[PDB]
Amino acid sequence: MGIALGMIETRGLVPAIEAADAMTKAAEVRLIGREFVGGGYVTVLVRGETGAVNAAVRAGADACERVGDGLVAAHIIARPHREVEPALGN
Amino acid sequence: GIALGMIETRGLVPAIEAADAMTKAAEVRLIGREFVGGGYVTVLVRGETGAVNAAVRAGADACERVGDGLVAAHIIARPHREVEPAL
Amino acid sequence: MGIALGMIETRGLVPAIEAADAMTKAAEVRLIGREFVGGGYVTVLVRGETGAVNAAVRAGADACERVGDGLVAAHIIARPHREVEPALGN
Amino acid sequence: GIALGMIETRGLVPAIEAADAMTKAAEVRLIGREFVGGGYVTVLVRGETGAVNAAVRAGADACERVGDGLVAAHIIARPHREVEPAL
Amino acid sequence: GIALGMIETRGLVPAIEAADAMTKAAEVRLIGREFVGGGYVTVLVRGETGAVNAAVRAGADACERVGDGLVAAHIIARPHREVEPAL
Amino acid sequence: GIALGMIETRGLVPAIEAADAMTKAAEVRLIGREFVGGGYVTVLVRGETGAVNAAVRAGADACERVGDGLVAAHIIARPHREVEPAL
Amino acid sequence: GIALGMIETRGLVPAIEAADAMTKAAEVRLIGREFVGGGYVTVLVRGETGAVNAAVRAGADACERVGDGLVAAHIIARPHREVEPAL
Amino acid sequence: GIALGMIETRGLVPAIEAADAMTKAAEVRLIGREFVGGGYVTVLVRGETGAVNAAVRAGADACERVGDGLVAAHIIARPHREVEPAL
Amino acid sequence: GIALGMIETRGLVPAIEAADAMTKAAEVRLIGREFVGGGYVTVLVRGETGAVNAAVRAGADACERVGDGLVAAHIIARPHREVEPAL
Amino acid sequence: MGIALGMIETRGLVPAIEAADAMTKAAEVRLIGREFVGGGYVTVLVRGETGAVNAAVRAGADACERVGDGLVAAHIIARPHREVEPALGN
Amino acid sequence: MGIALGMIETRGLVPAIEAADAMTKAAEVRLIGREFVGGGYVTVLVRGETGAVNAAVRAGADACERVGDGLVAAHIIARPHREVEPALGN
Amino acid sequence: GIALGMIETRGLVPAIEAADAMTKAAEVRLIGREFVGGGYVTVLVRGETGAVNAAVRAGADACERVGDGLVAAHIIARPHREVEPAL
Amino acid sequence: YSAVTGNRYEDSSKITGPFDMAEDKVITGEGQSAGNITGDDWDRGDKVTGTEGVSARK
Repeated sequence: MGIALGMIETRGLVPAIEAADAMTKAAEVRLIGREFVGGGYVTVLVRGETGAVNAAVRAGADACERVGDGLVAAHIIARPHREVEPALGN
Repeated sequence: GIALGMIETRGLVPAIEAADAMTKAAEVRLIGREFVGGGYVTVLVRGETGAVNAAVRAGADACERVGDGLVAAHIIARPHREVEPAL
Repeated sequence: MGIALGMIETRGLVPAIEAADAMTKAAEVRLIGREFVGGGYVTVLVRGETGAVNAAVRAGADACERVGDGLVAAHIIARPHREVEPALGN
Repeated sequence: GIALGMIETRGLVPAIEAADAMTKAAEVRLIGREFVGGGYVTVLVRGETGAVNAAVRAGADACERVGDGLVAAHIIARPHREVEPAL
Repeated sequence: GIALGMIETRGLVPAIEAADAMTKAAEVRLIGREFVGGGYVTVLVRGETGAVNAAVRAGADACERVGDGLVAAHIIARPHREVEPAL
Repeated sequence: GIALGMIETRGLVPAIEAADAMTKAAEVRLIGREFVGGGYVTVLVRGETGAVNAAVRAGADACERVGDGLVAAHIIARPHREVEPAL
Repeated sequence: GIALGMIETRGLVPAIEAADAMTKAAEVRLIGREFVGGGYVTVLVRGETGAVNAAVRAGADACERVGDGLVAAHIIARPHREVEPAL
Repeated sequence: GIALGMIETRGLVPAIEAADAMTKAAEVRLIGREFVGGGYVTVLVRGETGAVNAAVRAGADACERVGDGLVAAHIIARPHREVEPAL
Repeated sequence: GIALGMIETRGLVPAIEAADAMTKAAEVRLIGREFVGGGYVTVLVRGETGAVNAAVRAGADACERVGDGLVAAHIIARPHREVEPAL
Repeated sequence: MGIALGMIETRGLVPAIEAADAMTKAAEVRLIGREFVGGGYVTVLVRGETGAVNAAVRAGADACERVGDGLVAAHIIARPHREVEPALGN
Repeated sequence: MGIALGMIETRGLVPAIEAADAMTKAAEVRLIGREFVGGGYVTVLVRGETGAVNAAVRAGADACERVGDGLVAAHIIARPHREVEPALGN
Repeated sequence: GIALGMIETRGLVPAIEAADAMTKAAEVRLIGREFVGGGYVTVLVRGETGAVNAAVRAGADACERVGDGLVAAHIIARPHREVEPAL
Repeated sequence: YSAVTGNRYEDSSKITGPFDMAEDKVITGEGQSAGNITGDDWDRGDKVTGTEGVSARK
């Protein structure tokens, strides 16, 4: 149960979906949730240990630029806070 | 078939007509009709690799001219199992 | 049981045999029909997966364009309707 | 704490960076994340006036370079009673 | 399926990473890894034709800059029944 | 048939695809794969002289581009009876 | 310890230099030494992705200037099951 | 975890700032708060390789200007068991 | 609040006159004085984040010339509970 | 039991334990002591045979100069006498 | 047995066996391996005491380079890891 | 141990003090105390490789500053089987 | 023939936002060399002696 959180922003559902696929393929990390932000923004949220999350996020960012609209944001959270956890299904 | 084809478009009308294109071009079953937001609509279909590839290519070639046209059209050959709850 | 139908007509039985040989040497396609339309038109009917059917039919077209009088068209259907199947002889 | 630290951004990677910085900097209770519509994501935390100020400063400095970026590094010190039903 | 794809490279790291791409991009069974000799390493995959070239997809653009690089990526649409003893 | 056909190429990609060309091209049985060394890979087939000749032609023009190219090709109709240990 | 760290070089000198750099710099497991042929030498470690990353950095910065030097240093983030039996 | 990260600085204030950045930057447990003498203060954190690496980099490049400044920043990944007396 | 403010000086008399400024400027209670070694002396005050900031401002502005002078005086509004063992 | 006592001291525990890890990785020797002399002088004390001690201290010098304020003293003793042994914590 | 590892790699085994002769002539080192890397690379493993292995490798690097094509790669290993032993013939 | 350590010098104070260092540094057995003539005096000790190494280190470093100085410092890790009959 | 890491690193920007990894960016004894008159065999590292800190100690 690696607490490190990766999460990727995409304009459109496509890049989000292959972003999640790349997340899973690059490393055996778990996805905690996909969200339809609205206005075409779709976001993928995955959990795992810090290094695996970093590798997976890098792979997804690599694989999403060309397909669809591409990336909107991509960054790694190493230690999500307890106060952010209620935003993740309290 | 675990092969996953999926198409994004700007408008419900091109989405559903592309779904019909998917279904008549190839004998595959679709699983998702999602409203992304802001007019973006996604369609999710399942089948074997060749069938979904041919279907998606046909739909992309027969969908660009209707409504606002395509937004994206990509397929995944062997999607991860843990992706399943996402759809 | 391959649902994708590859199927090709040509002028003369020699190009038809070219096409069938290319079918059976190209991919996982099962030839299901060899019929004589009349007036020299001969059609070959094979079944298989979409990718296999595509590759096999294109190989047949390659092997058939020059032999004899040659083919007139190459055609592949991906998700055929079950209603069309009786018209092929089931 | 009663003071309110309260922001939008476009896409919520900068939103979680804002919330994470909220926690890193000062004591603020994350009372609400909300999807405004069209992609605006609003974060809402409660805490001490100085704590809210420092946390919001950090969140603004940490969220703007990521993604589309910040929208408003705004704070209210007294959320008056009639505002609370909107929270 | 029984469609045969396979890839070579000058080295074992590009070969094994290409095999990783084979089994990750598409669900194709991996049937062999062979050292030709003098650095030529090949890897063999079987499956659906669309799935076969679907495996080759990721390998081709994953092993180009790894080590000495890709050597060959040609695939077979169908091997003959007596090719297997030489496999 | 005792007629011999055998060809050499750099890398096993052209080797196997040319063996496939031979076994779709004429009545030849692949009696040998040999990793000669230094990337050289050779295929040996029994067969009738006309068949094995057509097969060696097919293998020759199969990998003009496959892999990095041919190395050699030819035909033997009657090897000496004592060359079997070399076979 | 599923992360698959991986090094190639020319000869065992940089190879075992990389190997003991692996096992001494980080607390990870070396699973394999292989001789590709033609001078290319193969070392395969397993461990946590961060631990594997640190180890491979250590070896790649320690073994390049000894002997003929490094050739292929690369690691796998999420290795697939299918390749492991072929290891 | 078994990975040890650890830093000195001149002055206790930068030391605790660095350890604070340790304990929020990544999931890590800190084990040592040692007064070297003459002003050197050492912080010892324990965790997995990726977490300790990221945490140490963050704390170091955040503590460079804090107070008098850091001392050293390099981290070992897989410490030998023999460092038990350092506990 | 929960904020911990810190002061560092070359010697303890400036440090504790700064601590007097701490506890006499704002409603903040100091939890500790620590002799680092080699003359470095730190004082750790506890209280509300705004109070802590104002107190630290006052002490730093008071104690530039006192003794040999200041070294470090920065604050964290939310030091971790994990820092408490170091407190 | 390698009676040869190698030992080195430096500025702070980062270079000290980096040298310790270098000694225990490059050589198979047992370190016996970590001492705070005072004023930054921190010392590592290891036992081993003469060749192993030599290799360990060479590795420590190589890996310790480029970290922190660096190594200071890098000499060893090959055959420590019994009377020094109580000074090692007996 | 002295775990200290000396290994010398050369192009062709004439310099490899010159290095081995320097090994077995210099110090108490036993050659534990004579292996052919592939493509002409030949390398030799000896094991012994740290100083003994160091002196032996010194002699090899003094008498190996100018023999035919000569030395290509040498080194010393001080305290080899336990997990390396499987790669050393187990 | 069959390692031989040797020192030549001009005089006996250098020789005897060098031998004292020889035996004090590590366990080595003095075997030869030979007066060459013409002022040359030599000491030969027996011990294992590392012991002789460090011992001759200490012996030279104790003897250098006596008389005209040490003439030759030399050791062998193992003399041949055929040297000692003329020891 | 015989005339790069290949990791999570090659992701150009990437930037999860919170995550930085900014800490990467990377003889005295008792007369060791004093006894350099020592004749034939010796400890130390004349050359090609990898594990003595040269590219090793890092």
